Amino acid sequence: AMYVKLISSDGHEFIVKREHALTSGTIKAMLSGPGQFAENETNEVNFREIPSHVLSKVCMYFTYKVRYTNSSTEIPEFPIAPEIALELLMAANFLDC
Amino acid sequence: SSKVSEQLKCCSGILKEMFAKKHAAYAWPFYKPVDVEALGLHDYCDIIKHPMDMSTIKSKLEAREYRDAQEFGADVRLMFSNCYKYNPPDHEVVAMARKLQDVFEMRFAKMPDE
Amino acid sequence: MDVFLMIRRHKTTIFTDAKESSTVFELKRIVEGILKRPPDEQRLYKDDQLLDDGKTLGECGFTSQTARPQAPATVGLAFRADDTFEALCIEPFSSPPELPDVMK
Amino acid sequence: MSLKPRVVDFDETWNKLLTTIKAVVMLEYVERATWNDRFSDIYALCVAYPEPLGERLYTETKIFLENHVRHLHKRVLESEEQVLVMYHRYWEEYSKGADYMDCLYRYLNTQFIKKNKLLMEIGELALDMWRKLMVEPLQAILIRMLLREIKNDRGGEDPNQKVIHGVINSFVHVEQYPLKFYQEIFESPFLTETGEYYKQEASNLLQESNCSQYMEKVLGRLKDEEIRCRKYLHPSSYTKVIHECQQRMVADHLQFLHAECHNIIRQEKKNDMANMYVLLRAVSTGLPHMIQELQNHIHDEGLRATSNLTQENMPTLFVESVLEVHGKFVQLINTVLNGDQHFMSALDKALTSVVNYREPKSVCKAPELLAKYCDNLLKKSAKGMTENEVEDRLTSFITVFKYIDDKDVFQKFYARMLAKRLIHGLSMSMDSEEAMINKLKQACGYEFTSKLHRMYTDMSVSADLNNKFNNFIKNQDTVIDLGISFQIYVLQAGAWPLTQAPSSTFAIPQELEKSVQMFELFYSQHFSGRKLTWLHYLCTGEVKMNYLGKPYVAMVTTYQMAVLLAFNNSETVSYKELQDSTQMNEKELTKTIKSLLDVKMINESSFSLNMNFSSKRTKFKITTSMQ
Amino acid sequence: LRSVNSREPSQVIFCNRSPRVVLPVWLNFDGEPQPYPTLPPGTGRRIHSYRGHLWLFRDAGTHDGLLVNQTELFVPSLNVDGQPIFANITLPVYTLKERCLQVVRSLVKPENYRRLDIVRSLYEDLEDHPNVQKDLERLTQERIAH
Amino acid sequence: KRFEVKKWNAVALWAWDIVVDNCAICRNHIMDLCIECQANQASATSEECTVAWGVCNHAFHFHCISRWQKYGH
Ligand SMILES: Cc1ncsc1-c1ccc(CNC(=O)[C@@H]2C[C@@H](O)CN2C(=O)[C@@H](NC(=O)COCCOCCOCCNC(=O)C[C@@H]2N=C(c3ccc(Cl)cc3)c3c(sc(C)c3C)-n3c(C)nnc32)C(C)(C)C)cc1
Ligand SMILES: [Zn+2]
Ligand SMILES: [Zn+2]
Ligand SMILES: [Zn+2]
Repeated sequence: AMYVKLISSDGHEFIVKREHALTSGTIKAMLSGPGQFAENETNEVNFREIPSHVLSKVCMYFTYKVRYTNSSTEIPEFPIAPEIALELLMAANFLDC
Repeated sequence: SSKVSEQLKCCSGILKEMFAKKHAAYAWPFYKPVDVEALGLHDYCDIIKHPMDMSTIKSKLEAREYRDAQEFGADVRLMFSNCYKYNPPDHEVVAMARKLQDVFEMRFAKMPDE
Repeated sequence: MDVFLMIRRHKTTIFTDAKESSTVFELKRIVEGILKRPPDEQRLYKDDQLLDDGKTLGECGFTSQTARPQAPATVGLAFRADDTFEALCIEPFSSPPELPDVMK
Repeated sequence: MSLKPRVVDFDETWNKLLTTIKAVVMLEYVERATWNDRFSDIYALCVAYPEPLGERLYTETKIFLENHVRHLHKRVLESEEQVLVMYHRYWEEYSKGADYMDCLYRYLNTQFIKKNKLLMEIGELALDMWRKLMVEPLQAILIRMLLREIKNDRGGEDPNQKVIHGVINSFVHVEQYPLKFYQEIFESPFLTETGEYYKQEASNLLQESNCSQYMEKVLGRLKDEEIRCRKYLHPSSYTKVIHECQQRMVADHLQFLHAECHNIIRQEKKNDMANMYVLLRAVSTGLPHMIQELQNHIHDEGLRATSNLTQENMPTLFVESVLEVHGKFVQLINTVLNGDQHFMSALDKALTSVVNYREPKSVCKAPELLAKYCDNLLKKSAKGMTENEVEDRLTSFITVFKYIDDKDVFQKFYARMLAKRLIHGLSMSMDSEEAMINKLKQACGYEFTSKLHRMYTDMSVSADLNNKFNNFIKNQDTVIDLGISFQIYVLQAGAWPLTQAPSSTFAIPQELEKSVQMFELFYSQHFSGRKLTWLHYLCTGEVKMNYLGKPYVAMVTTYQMAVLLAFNNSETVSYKELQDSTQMNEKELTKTIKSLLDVKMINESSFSLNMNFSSKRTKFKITTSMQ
Repeated sequence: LRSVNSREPSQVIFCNRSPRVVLPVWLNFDGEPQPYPTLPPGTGRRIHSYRGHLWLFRDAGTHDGLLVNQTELFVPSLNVDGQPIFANITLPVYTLKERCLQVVRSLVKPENYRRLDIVRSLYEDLEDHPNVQKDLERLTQERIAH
Repeated sequence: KRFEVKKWNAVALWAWDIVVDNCAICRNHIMDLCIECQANQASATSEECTVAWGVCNHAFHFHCISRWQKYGH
């Protein structure tokens, strides 16, 4: 599929890639298990436990990482907001990718 | 013009002998400016107020601004004694500075008059 | 140049690397590629000032010189709705709480 | 969506997760609803609050894996009449369920080992367990089917290549996380079967065919075995199977092969020789007996051929025999067996044995014969060759005589011979001599020709300093006249030998005495090479006497010419008169007197001049004997 | 992590664009690294050092390791051709993970580690982060894998 | 008796002459080599690294003689 349809639980529908994050072998291997195959392959992702602004910032960061993974251009730093640090800590400790 | 001096020729020869790899391995930092702002030595130059080095001696000998080899001896003494007064008497820095000055003198012990 | 964009409309989500010298019409074509809705019925606006497909990424002021690297560039999305273009509607995201009693 | 946290129900979550795992692994395409809900349920289970639910969810997953292994084992155990095909198909089904491995369980991959570790690998362990449940009990059936298929293919039937390949691959492919699985699973039984087959085949063939037939059949069988090993195995053990077959067939029969190899080499059955050489090349002990036999045969053939040499043309016969033998052996060996350096060394040893075979009761004059052969090839009286042909002959002779014993003796003989051939006026080309010397100096080293260099520098130093003195005379004050041209060489005088020390002081004719004296007077200035003794035995010339019956002077040596210049005092002289005039010893005086009397130059011993001397040629020379 | 005591001059100052104050680690006779004066983001620092020295770049006010010239450390070379060169500073693969661990360690003092509305995994597992000897030894652990 | 000819070949020559003068500082044999000059008994090339000065009565060992008449050896 063109995109990877990632949607959290609370209403919205969104698209994000994994190859775009391949530097995130986290993504490369988290799309990395039991057979999930259909003729209309579009990378649909339905989850019920993710924050919305967190997901948007994470998508921006994923684009950054997929542009900078072995890229030699200028790079910015990691932008975060002071509202979700603890949730991010737990989420990372779970993800590690 | 300058009528060449035997002392000046012997000084060029001494600079050559210094150009051997043996001396630069310990006076190589002195073959160029021992920075006063290199390590924060805002007082290093205040203590030693006669900027000089192996390159300083080479320049003062090639430019023909020196009168004789006594000037080279005085400049070497000034530089070495400034280094020593900068360093203490219980150090490898004193050892190296004394080695360099004494070697200069002993090697000068073989140049006759002209 | 790399202009950072992120369009929120209804419950949608899309992102790419937007050319500053390229066309907002190119942005509409990309939106068509991503959504099945060619730029014909698409409608993107920087705030409220309508950015015609001729206005490039720099036509809105968002480029790699000021584009957020840890957060996307603000983008509004309005699509074609039958005989008229439904106005741009983007509601607010989740509500943030305050800090703990010892961490603020 | 932007989903807030939640509390998960273990039982319903496990039911939902299983309802997706079944539809995914079971070779079925399920709804996008389940596709999207699987990961959400997994996350909801892994995100229990305010405590962990790993132990429980992971336990459920492990039970699922064990159930998969056991159920696959049972379903395969239903495979009585289709054991091999069923094993291959079930392995392929599990492999496809894993080849969908780009879907969900990256969290299982990298969120358990790093939760209770730095207890196994998850997907690899699942494959290993599925092998244990079906493969671990069915290894007997799987190996038996593989061996039966291999035997049937060896009998003439068509095997199942893809099924064999996959069934062999999976067991080694069990653990990724290197040769553990496969190198411990198949290599041993495969090599054992190959060794048994090779032993039986070799035992039968050794009596069922001759040497050449056995070698050809063995080469074909080895090619077929390599093909079969490539079809049914990876490159980790193909070498093992090939080497086992080689040890069984081309190794165990080394003694019989060498016993037949004597006749094989003596018969030069190019095909059989190539087969034996190839079969023995990779073997540690295949070379030695054949190499020894071949070298002995070559040396014996060369010696036998050279024994028939004709007395007149001994050097030519030796050169021809050596060239023929070397060419034939080199061509055969290098064409048949990849050019063994051991073969080159054996050829060198055989050639050395042939060349250095000196007959008892005589001294081995091979170096002198070679030097004389080179001199004759360079001779200007033996037509039949060109300059390029001579250069080629010298190039061949260098590589042929590389193994001649008497190096120093050959060098001294050549030096003396060339010294004579240049003293006589026969060296038609110092350049051709220098080409032969170029061969001899590219071969025999620098000291090999330092002597030649000195002798040449002597021909020059004489030439050079004497010419300088003659030029000084040409710029001198007084007049001079010659009447007869001459040439000489006394330079740095230690290059070529004429080593006979003098015995009697020489008194030669004043004719050349004046030339010698003037030469010394002009020459004694500023040079020094040799300061040796007299090497001037080569004195001779001519004079035209208008007082005889007609003017006729023939070649006469220095002693005879000096005696005749003593005849510039009296035509009739006794033996003592000629002896004193010549200053020569008794032997030389007698030889010269006899030669002058018998040569028609003259007619208690007394001698007289000849006034009617004549011969068949008006220009004839009283010969020097040493030639 | 023990610097080479060559005493052979290496005339280089590394252009280090570290957004905080630039006080990287150093080398002692046995390997003791110490902070250094402030080199801010964008400008370079100039000092003559000893040939054979390995050092990298970090955040002067963050204390976390950012790969030395993006590698382990700017490496030791002698003085030949007399040209300037440096092992500059730069982030590792700029990690939101490290960013969040350090952000927790910052918005809560080092004594505020095991106190989330969660269980005691965040502090150690993720925010047991910036330290000089740690960063050095862990980079060396990478280089021991290498 | 008659001989109106000119065409002999003849020879007499060869005048050998060793090195000449007194060359003592360390300066080994003027006609031989120095210690290392002619300590090379497998050699005679002293005769080409020889002992002479010029046309002006000089001589010495080969190397320390050159750097320390006959064109001889
Ligand atoms: C102002 C500033 N702003 C932003 S950064 C900065 C700044 C930058 C550099 C410095 C000074 N440099 C250093 O501290 C360097 C930077 C880094 O490469 C590490 N470092 C060191 O000096 C280290 N040193 C070494 O690896 C070599 O260790 C020998 C320890 O002694 C170093 C100096 O002792 C402390 C102060 N004393 C001096 O500098 C005396 C000086 N020493 C020396 C000297 C020092 C060491 C050696 Cl091996 C030989 C000679 C000296 C000279 S002239 C000259 C060219 C030199 C190098 N000299 C003479 C003559 N007399 N006194 C001197 C360290 C941390 C162990 C002290 C100060 C401030
Ligand atoms: Zn002497
Ligand atoms: Zn020498
Ligand atoms: Zn004189």
